[PDB]
Amino acid sequence: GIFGAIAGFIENGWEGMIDGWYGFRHQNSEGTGQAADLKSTQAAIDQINGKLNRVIEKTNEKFHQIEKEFSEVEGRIQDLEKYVEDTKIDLWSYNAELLVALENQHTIDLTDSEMNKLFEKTRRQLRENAEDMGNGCFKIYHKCDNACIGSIRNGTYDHDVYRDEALNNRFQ
Amino acid sequence: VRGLSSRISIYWTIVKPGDILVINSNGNLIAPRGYFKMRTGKSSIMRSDAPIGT
Ligand SMILES: *[C@@H]1O[C@H](CO)[C@@H](O)[C@H](O)[C@H]1NC(C)=O
Repeated sequence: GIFGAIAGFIENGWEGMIDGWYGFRHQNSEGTGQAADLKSTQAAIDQINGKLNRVIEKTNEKFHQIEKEFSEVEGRIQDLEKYVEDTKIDLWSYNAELLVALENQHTIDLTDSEMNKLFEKTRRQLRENAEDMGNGCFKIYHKCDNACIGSIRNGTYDHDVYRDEALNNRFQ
Repeated sequence: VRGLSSRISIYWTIVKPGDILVINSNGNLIAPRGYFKMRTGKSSIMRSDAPIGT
């Protein structure tokens, strides 16, 4: 993907994350656990639904048209009728092929984006209290219990509370 | 065909309001007994052996 997160610096996805599309796993003094991030899951899904609504959209309505099957050889005028239909089908076939390929490239890129946005939002929250370990994981340089982890996921983690402790651990 | 060597050829004529139909013949005329109404809309026709369902 164009951001390098999914199938990039995050080695692989999590089959055990069954209640969201993106999320956090943590390790701390009390153990390990997981949680979905709703707002990024919803972002990816909303975009994808936007794209579905545009495509699953009302088919045109046509009634009487030209004929497209013929029981007798007639020559010039039937040549035309066939060429007309064959030309339309090829054009529409091309459109459908291109559409699906563009959308799919964009779908894979936008979901990559969201993963990357969530990571960056997290990196920003932690300030000087953590280092990026390169695989999508943050080493956090202070005691960080389940509530603390919870505040990181809520967006109410106050880095100044932990700053003297983390800076001390980071630089020795 | 069904016993005959003879044929009838079918033709058509559309007469617009205000216009006037005249028919002239000294033989071989297969005459109309009147007219079909013309309408416009979503109507068409299709070739198929698929059965009809409810
Ligand atoms: C999430 O934020 C709420 C509201 O500020 C807070 O009460 C709670 O401690 C946070 N969640 C966790 C698990 O700490």
